[PDB]
Amino acid sequence: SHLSARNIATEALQMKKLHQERGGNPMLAQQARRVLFATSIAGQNLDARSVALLLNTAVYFGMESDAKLVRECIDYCLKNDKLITVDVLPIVVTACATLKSRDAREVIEMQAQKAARNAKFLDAKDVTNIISAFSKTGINHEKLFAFLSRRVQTLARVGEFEAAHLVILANAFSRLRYRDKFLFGAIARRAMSLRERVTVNELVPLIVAFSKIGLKDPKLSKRFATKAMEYVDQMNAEQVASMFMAFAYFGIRYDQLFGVLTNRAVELIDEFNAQYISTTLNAFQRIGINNPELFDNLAERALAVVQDHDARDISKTVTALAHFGLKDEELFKRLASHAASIADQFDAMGLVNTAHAFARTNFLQQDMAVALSERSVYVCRLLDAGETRRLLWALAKFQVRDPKILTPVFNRCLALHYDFFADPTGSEEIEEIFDFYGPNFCPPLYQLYISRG
Amino acid sequence: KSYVLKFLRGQLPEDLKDVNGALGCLYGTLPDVDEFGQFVISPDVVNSFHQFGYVKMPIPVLDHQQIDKLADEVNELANNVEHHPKTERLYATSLADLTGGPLFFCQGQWRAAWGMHDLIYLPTITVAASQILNNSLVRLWYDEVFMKAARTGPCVPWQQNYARWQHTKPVNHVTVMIALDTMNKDRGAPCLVPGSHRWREGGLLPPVSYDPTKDEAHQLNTIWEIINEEEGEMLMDTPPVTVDLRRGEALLIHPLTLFATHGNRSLDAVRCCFIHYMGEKTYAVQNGPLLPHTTKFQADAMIQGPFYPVVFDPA
Amino acid sequence: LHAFVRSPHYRTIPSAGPNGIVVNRDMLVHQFRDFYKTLQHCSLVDKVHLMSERPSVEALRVADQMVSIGATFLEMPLTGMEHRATEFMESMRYVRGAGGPSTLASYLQDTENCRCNSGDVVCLPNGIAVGHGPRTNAVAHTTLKQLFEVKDDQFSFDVFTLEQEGDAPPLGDYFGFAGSNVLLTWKDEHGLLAVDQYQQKQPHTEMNVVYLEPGCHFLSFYGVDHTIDVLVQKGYERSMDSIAAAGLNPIPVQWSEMDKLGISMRAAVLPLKFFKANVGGMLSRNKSRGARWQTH
Amino acid sequence: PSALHLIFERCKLNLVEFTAQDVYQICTTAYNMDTLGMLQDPDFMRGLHDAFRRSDQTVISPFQANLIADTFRKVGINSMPKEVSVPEEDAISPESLILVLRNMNITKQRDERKINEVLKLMFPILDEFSPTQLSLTVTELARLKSTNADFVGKLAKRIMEYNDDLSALDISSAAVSLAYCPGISHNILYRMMQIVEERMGEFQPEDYINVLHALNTLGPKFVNTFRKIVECGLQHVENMDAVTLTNYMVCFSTMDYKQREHIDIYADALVEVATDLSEKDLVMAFIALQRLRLLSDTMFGTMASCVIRYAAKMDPRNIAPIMDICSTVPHASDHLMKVLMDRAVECTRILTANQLGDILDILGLYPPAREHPLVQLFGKQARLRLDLMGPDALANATRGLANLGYADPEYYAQAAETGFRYGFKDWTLLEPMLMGLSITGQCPPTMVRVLGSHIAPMARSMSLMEIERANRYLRRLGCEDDFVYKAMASRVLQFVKEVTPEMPEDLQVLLQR
RNA sequence: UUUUUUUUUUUUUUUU
RNA sequence: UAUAUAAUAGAAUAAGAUAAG
Repeated sequence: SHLSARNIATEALQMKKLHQERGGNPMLAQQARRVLFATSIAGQNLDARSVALLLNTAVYFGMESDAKLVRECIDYCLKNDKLITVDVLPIVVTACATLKSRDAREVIEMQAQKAARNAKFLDAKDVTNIISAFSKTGINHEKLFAFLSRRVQTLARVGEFEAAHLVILANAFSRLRYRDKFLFGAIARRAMSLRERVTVNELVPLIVAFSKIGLKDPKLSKRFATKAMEYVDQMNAEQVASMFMAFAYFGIRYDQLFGVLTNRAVELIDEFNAQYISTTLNAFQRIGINNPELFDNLAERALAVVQDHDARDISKTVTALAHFGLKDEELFKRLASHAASIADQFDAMGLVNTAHAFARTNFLQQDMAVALSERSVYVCRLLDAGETRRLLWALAKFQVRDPKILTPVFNRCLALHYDFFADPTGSEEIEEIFDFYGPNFCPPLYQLYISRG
Repeated sequence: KSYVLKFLRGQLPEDLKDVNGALGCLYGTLPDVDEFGQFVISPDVVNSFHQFGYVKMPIPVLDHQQIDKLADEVNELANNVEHHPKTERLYATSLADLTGGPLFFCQGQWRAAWGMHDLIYLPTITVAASQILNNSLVRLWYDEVFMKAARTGPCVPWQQNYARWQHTKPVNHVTVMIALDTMNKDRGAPCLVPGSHRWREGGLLPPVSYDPTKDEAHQLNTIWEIINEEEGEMLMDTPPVTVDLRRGEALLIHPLTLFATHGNRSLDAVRCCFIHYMGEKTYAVQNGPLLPHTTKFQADAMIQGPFYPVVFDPA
Repeated sequence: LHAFVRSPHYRTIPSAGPNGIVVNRDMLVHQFRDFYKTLQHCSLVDKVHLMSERPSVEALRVADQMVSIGATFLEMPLTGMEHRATEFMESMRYVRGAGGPSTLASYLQDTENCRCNSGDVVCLPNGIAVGHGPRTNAVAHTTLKQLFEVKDDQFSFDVFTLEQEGDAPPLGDYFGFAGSNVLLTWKDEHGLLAVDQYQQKQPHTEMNVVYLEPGCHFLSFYGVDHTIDVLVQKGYERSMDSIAAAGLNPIPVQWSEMDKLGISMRAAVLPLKFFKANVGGMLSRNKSRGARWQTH
Repeated sequence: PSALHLIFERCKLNLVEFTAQDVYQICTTAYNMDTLGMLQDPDFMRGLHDAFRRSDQTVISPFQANLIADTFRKVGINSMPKEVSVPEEDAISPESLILVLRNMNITKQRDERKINEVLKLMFPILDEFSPTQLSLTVTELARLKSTNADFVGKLAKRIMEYNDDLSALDISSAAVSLAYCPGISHNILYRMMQIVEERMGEFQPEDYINVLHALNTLGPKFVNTFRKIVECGLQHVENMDAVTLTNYMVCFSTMDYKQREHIDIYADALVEVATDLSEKDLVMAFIALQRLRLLSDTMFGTMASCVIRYAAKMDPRNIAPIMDICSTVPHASDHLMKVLMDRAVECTRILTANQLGDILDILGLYPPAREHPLVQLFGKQARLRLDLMGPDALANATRGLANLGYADPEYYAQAAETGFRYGFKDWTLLEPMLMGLSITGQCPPTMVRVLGSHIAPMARSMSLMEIERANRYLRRLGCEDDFVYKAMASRVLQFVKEVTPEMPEDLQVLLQR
């Protein structure tokens, strides 16, 4: 299909929308990738809108910073800085979020300065899009965030935002770790002033964001709990697990809401997937509520479906089961045998959590232990002293005694010896570690350990 | 599975090996399982390869635009002021010391580049490679690219491919060379012995000592030093032949054929791609991984996994 | 057509009005919210721009900065508003950000002793009317005559001087135009005097005149674009019936707290017309007007 | 051709030392004669491009480099000329920064940092400019869409100072370039227009075109200059080009020229030679004639006949204006309308959200479009495009699809969800959605609740007839919220304070509830 | 529902 | 008696969960 570059960017944006919020059809992604592979804007002149759309659609579909189209778009964004108005700013920022080159950093910083300068002349759409775009880049421009929060408060004092805008705003301001109680109070007031215009689908994400941001005020949680209790009947498994997680994050011991939520969850036990079960178990671990019938139902369902268990799901499930105490025999075997197959997907801390959960329950399988131990050499660099201690104790309980695996863990322990030997807890854990490995395996850590510091 | 954020639902995995098949880039897509019959090589080509140990395919395997795309990707791989993303995904690169040199070589590129990933699954070369290995399964082992300097590109001395592939048990391999540029005796065309693939009943000549501080003459003349008298008698009748390749021309090479590459004395860089295909029932020799940061095999375990994907399966 | 309003600073709202009448801050912000909603719902303003709060109560009077005469955005002199220079620059920044004019015409800032006040300028069919009085001396009138008065055929743009007493509000408060040839005034001495003067100045044109309750602030978006809505204060219901009988659409608006603070509905908004700068002899897209396919 | 083959081979292998001028000569002979298979051979062109990329392009003009790049792009090789750096301290001359700007403009690769750098090295040496150099740099800065107005104002003042040393073309180009600059002052514009009208008796048609473009850009604040040029050009009206007559029409529409005596003369002169207009000029003439209220019985027929020969291959952005002109005018345009609908059916794939919405809106009340096959295709395309529609384009598309009788509850439900995501601000942005839903007459109760919660605040600014329509829509949809009907009855009470049976049944029913 | 905003800041004593 | 010139523009449009200090 031969088309102009603008006529290609339009269909590219449409394809991105259809693949994003209308089911992830692989054929659409493949067609878009093939179309964008041969697309170039070297000669033709385009608006900033078309170039921004092309860059965003290319970056969304997996194109890294080494491609020709991405390089041309970034060059255009670097040269013609004054043509990237507020309308086409969030698109460029969102596109550059994933890219971590030098040009991407420069473009992001320039757009941040532009947004912080013009933060008082925007509208609801522009402010919402700008804050949502700057949420994804991980930038830490606190002055810009303060300016945008002030503009949000002034613009919402006159009832401008609505349900979708409030959800996006809360998610963006919670992901950036901006604990402004006044801003979230204004967002909550605008939500409650939207009577019956905040549906369940627009109510659950708001509660999740308000839980994640970590607000000190406990009076706000009560209204969310009551409104959720009113809306329980109209929910699938996704939102049930979502509010389990959210009200675990709040940390307030509610009774009627938890009972009705458990009733609805056991009602929909035939629709739960691996991620929902893991989220529910993790939420119950965080809140401390012990519900053994629900745990039995979730364990049975997790036994029913095991292929869907991702590394995060496996880690959360085993950690919750080990902490609670309840544990199955064949479910653990299936989970360990599956994690052996996908041991190359565990993260820096998920691997430690899974290994320590399996070690703490006295469940040792050779295949899983070998896979996790061999994998525990590309992740020792990204480990805190507590996580390193947990992984070392798991290895000691696993009886690995392999220098190629042990020496990076001991290098990490030595490089973090102060936070390793001064942990308020874990003294008995380190004692057992050193009892297993003996004094001659690693001299310097022994010398430090017989000095208590 | 887990939950993927909305703006990350189209991203490709960090390791491109995680993609089960081939992306839609370059050629459209792999044909149906019963539509692979139009890429069969002629029996005369098979006989010529079995007699000489090498053969060039009758037609170029890539259209010109695909060649420009591949050349651009090779150029971006050798970037120095801004290092390529997914650089740590390669088995080895010439920029590990961040300095570089006249010759740029990159191995394991198919895990860190579009297009290059699709080049592995090309039916035109995979079907021919399968036909070479007695019409059997083919598994990609690894690929590399060479890019020579503008005017001081060095010449690779005489070499046998299997001299380094000692971990694979049987002699079941094939090499496909794709010329992204136009090559010549003064620009980097490959010069190889017309019959060295059947010397010593399949044995390997000892490694050749070369001085990297002199001209091409001694580099190309070490062949006499490394051979014996009888091999000299065979060589005298049929001298080594330099094959000139145009854009998209593919050259099938036996793993035991002695070949070298002339240096670059043109006015710009020259790029070439090597892809090494095994066959089925190819086994390991020793414990441990064959390539850096790969799956660890047993003593005589058959070679398989995600690092060595199956690219063509008859029947 | 873009309307610019400024959000009221909650903390610095005065406890009592200029005369001594007490006001409610919460009721004030509620009425401002309702005013913003009913200004958005006007169905004629393309976009309503909200300005950030300023630590002053008189900064709510955003209409004391500019007068739109013909196709020129004339700037009022800085004579008694020396504390509102930065406010005016910020408002001009807001106007620039919305695609409006880069700057204003300084035809009045350079004329000596030219003391003029907005609101005294009221639009009318092919002309304006200015109010001679305490806040607008004769030098402003003669400068306006020089700049805008045209007495040619098929190009006449005539400006009228309407003398008013020394205890009258700005002419735009109690005198205005609306709809297709509709006039609105208060039923007091000022309204009758202004109506009679304009009748003398334009005798051969017959006009519909509507009388309203004194002290009833109204707002009609009169201009080239035909409109029917007329914002009117909620408290008075006789004026609503009078406006409805004339064939216009009245919209009640709660405006008690501003009345206690002395700010009118006319002085709280700054209507402006922005036309796209066509390049290369092209014409932009207008708005859908009229009924399509009258004869099918 | 052994020698030719050897030359081609040596060029392919990159063994020939090529200069930029030699590559330019080869490109010229390949693009002009092409007796040999130069352009058809890919390898030779790739080698030539490799030689050109590594060459030194400072020894060629920007036009030559642009021609080389165009020749390379004509065959498939993505080529782009090198960017020239800012001259060093010794080479800072008025004739070199202008060269930098000219190359930046010609090669179509503009860097704003370079523009700022060459605008800060021009101010100290601005006293060394020739009178023509100022008129050149003004147009070069205008064509780069620079936002620096102070520099252009200083340049314009200097150009005014050297008035007697400049030709008519330079003055006209300076005037139009000044008019294109957004932030320039108005006193300078008035002085420039006075200068133009003083030296206005020497104008060629190109200068007329430039002056008309400047006036159209400036707007109705400069009526006197347009009146002067209209009075002067009345002698040349019969012997005049068509494009400048179209520009006269556009300026007449823009300025709202009340002197309707010369408008008839110019319009008749335009309609006499309207046969020699392209797509854009004909469309602009149509719009200008409609906005001046000039479409008569006969000239509309001639202009429509002229459009017929162009309607087959019209751009997607030139279909809605002609449809609007046909809709407003009461004359006969069935054949042109059918051709335009066929072209829109052809172009439905590439139509954007706004153009599709406008096309649907114009054909909302058109009787022949009811049975035309565009309804289903446009409905499906609008459902696909619903993610990209704006607050107003969505309303236009929904209104057009509801008026055409297109029935698909899924599309209207998705439009309702999209509108709830956007939010509503006018009754005209919410009514099409309501009638679209009422076409099927079914929606989930949550949709009804949200629609009523949107409607209720808006009921205080609706006329009685619009209240009747809203009540009809709400009764059809099946709402039961009491506050909505309370607000509607409260608004109705003001217009009709009497509960007498005089008002129709629906009104009594509404006030009862 | 009433808490807050508008500088050219340049003065940290290590041998890393 | 010389090997060579290259400039016309149009579009207003909002998706939404990272095991934190």
